[PDB]
Amino acid sequence: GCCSDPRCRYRCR
Amino acid sequence: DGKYAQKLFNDLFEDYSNALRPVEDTDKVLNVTLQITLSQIKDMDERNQILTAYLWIRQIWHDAYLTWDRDQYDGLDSIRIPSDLVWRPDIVLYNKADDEEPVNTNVVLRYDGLITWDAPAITKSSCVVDVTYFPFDNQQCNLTFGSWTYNGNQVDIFNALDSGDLSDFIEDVEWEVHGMPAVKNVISYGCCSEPYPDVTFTLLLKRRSH
Ligand SMILES: *[C@@H]1O[C@H](CO)[C@@H](O)[C@H](O)[C@H]1NC(C)=O
Ligand SMILES: *[C@@H]1O[C@H](CO)[C@@H](O)[C@H](O)[C@H]1NC(C)=O
Repeated sequence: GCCSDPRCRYRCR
Repeated sequence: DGKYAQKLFNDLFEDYSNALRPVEDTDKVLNVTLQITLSQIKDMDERNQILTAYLWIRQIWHDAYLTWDRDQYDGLDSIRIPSDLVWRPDIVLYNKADDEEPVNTNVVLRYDGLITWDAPAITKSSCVVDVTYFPFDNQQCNLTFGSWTYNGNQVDIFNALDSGDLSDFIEDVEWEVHGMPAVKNVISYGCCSEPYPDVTFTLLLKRRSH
């Protein structure tokens, strides 16, 4: 998922 | 000659940040072509299902700020540069089983902004056994590469060749290399996420006959 992807991740926060 | 190589370097890096993705317009993508050379198989660990390999990673891209007019520099069209002086695309092995010394490397920067960067790497990554396909003693090892920070609208990665480069491979004692086909995967989450690309090399090993 997006939130276990370092390119995405700080964006579910 | 060397006289002008210093002048060009100074002129190029007088106002240059190696932390800024080198595109003229910020919503333009920066394309990177990646090529993996399999130097040798250091250790195929069957008990822990971990492959340790020596690779050369060749990355190619354009830097929009590192261009020059050749006739302004006694026709100099190319210079070697320590890789850490230029912005670099930040591509890493995603399926690192390894939990963890960095090495100085050199790029070749061409007058039109094209940067070629050969760099060595020692990767450790998980493998899956296959006993179904002939000769039923198989190791399938995926090497997936992608950017640590950038999405596909910022840095997009493309395979240089259909497969890894095995022209300089050192034959392993126990394992034969059946192929190393490469593919590109682009992943989008939900309806509307931006794209997330990677390139995956599938090292197919069959146990050597003896
Ligand atoms: C990136 O590559 C694609 C082809 O794969 C091309 O259509 C596009 O124009 C390129 N973009 C830049 C900024 O070079
Ligand atoms: C290895 O990578 C290939 C290419 O993307 C993929 O199709 C395959 O399912 C992967 N295998 C495993 C076990 O992850």
